[PDB]
Amino acid sequence: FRDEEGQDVLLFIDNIFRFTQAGSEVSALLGRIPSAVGYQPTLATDMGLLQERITTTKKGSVTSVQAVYVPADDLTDPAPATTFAHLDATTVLSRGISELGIYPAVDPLDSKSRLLDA
Amino acid sequence: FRDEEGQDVLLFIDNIFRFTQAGSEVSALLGRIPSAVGYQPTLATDMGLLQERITTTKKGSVTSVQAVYVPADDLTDPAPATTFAHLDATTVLSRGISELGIYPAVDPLDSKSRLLDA
Amino acid sequence: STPITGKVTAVIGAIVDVHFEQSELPAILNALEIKTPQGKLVLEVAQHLGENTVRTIAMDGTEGLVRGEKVLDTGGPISVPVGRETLGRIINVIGEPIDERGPIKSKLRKPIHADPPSFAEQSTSAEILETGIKVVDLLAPYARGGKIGLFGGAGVGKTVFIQELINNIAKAHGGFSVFTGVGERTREGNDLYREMKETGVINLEGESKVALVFGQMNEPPGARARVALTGLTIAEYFRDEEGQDVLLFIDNIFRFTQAGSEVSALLGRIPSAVGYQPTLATDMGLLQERITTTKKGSVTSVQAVYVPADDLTDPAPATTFAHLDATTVLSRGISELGIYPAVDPLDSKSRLLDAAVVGQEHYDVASKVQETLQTYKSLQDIIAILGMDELSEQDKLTVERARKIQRFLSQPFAVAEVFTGIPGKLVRLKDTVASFKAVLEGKYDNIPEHAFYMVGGIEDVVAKAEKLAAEAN
Amino acid sequence: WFRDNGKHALIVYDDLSKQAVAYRQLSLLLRRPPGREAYPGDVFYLHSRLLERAAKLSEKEGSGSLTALPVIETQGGDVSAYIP
Amino acid sequence: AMAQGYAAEISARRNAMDNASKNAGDMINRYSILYNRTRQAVITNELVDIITGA
Repeated sequence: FRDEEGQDVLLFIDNIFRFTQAGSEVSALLGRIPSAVGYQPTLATDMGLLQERITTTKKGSVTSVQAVYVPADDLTDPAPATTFAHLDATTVLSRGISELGIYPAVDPLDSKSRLLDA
Repeated sequence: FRDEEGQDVLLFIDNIFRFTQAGSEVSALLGRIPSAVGYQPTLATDMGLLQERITTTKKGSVTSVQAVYVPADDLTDPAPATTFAHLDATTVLSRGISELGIYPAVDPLDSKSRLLDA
Repeated sequence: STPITGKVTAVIGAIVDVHFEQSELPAILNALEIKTPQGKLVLEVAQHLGENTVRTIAMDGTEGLVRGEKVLDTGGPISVPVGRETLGRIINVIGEPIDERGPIKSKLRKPIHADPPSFAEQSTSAEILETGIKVVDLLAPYARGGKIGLFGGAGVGKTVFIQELINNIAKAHGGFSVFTGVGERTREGNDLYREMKETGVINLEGESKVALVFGQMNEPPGARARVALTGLTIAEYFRDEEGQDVLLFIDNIFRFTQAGSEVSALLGRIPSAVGYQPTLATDMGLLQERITTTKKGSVTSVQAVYVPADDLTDPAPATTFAHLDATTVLSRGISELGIYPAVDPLDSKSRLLDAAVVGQEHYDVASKVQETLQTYKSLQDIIAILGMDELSEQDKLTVERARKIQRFLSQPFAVAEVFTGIPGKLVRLKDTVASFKAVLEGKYDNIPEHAFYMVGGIEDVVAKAEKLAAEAN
Repeated sequence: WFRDNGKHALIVYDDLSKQAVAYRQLSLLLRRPPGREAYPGDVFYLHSRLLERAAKLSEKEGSGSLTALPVIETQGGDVSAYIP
Repeated sequence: AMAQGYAAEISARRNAMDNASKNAGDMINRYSILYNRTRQAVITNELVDIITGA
């Protein structure tokens, strides 16, 4: 849609972590030595390929909003941490303020964006 | 004694954790992939085989005062965690109560039994 | 004779596999050699894999290697040129002078892999070694043949302590120290060499008192695990053939342990506790057992120890703790604000500080000094709050006396002559204990506190007080 | 020997923690599965078989005795670690 | 009377704060030991798991 039609599309992915989880799912049976805390050794390269296939070109624009599930609400897990480098305006949602009643649940501090400047 | 004699038997052991420990001992040289924290893969199955033969057994009855050693005072160790499910009346004997000087050092907040119903 | 030759079969990272012929395989830990255009790539045999193939670890960068290249067996382990000619030269793990001041003219050539002296040859008496530094040889004295652990940091004069120790040991008995820069940063190394030349310890035209062996941090793993052995061989030769009380300085024993763990992973051994080699204790004992006192002479090691994550429980720090005797925790700017040595006497401890070794009087004075300092530190809080009034007369006396002792811990350094202006003094341990007990008795309270600052012997305290009086009135 | 010859003996096992460390090194050099803190499962069996060889004998054997004094270095002042 | 009560209350508060200080210090020591043990145990866990991966 972006290239041939020259149109601005809205790529709405959900739970992109599931792709890397599926990769680690068959990594062991493929005959690959597991990486740290049981992920595939090649997660960074494949997920980088997938993410850099998501970009705004000079032929058209794509607006991507994808949700990233953090395993056991840990931001230091390799998958979400490595995804962080691929996202312009990260909007991290925090559990604590969610049980505090603020159901929008966007963390006022940790959620940061590149577009915020004078 | 329960079957041929038809008597109420009162089986006593000193430590059932040693059984699983010896199973882990023989498992490594037996040629099986190690399980969690270096236990035998056939932990639950073998322990259930051992502890299911001990049962009330319509023609007769048995009481068995089991005894378990927790490794490094870890209640989450796989062997104690697995043997929890096959016991109705339990007694944890927490150490903190022991250094508090209250002997027996049983923790009243974790003893727990099925018979405690109105 | 016919040289032992073979062909390279595989280079996997730093690990190099070489196939030999029948009845030609050397023993492990032996040195191998290939002709590369750059220089000499040397391989230490680690394991025999059967079929006349040996697994070796490279001491230098293995780049541009081709299967089927010729190799030659030296015959034994890596042999370092050893002798009095090493003093003043920069030598590496393979025994090649990287000082480019000509070849090494040492007549002897000893392998780096040797055995510790047998039980009979071990000295049966715990001996004391004078350090020159007053606070060091009074409150945390060094063991003759000990395993002193320097718990310092950055900007604490860790080096200047080292040169002062080298100068003091050279003057005192026979000291020809050997500095082993395991994992040298090659910038600090160049600065250290320049400081050696400036301080006069290294005399290019004259005679030097220290040999600078170090493998830089950019070297492949294993060389960083063998530079310590090379330096230890040098020190052992200087001890077993000259009877001197040699010193040995380790850049970071933690780096040696990290290299040892690194080597084991490359071979294929399972890391034991925390990414650590299964032979951590064995390697530590092998390194630290040859550094010991014998019937002929003694060798004392001063190693700098880094504590990972500030965790005293980490396996490598504990394994090093197995062999320390005494320790020196250089104060991170605590005593550096003021006292130049900055050794933090309330943290640096020693196992030999007992009446059976240092004498009853030495134990007494050291104990009184440390307890006075502890009480003064405990009262410092209320001193900061109110001042000097809230303290009782004996509390005030103890506080003032402990302040005098803290000022008197300082000592001018013979390697700091060029630094500010002050003539360093080799205060003997007997003079140190006499001076400190004289201050302890309490007959020198009228002398001001600054008459102990940057001062050695107690007669120097008296002289400084006299000159203060002369310049006053 | 003394215990079975009717005499009484004192034996001090200084630093059996380093004994366990050496056994761990031997086991992992033998490609044995690591356990809790990578100690092989037979660390308990080692100390067990080692210590139980010291007890008082009855009168019929000769009433000999063997007293064992193991030394274990707890690291951090904790007696709740695996080897301790 | 109110001045004396003020002084006594402040003194008791100072003593209570000192007691809480030493109790917090003991708690700090124990939990530092526990944290070091926990980190060592967990890192052993991932190392042994990755070893079993081979």
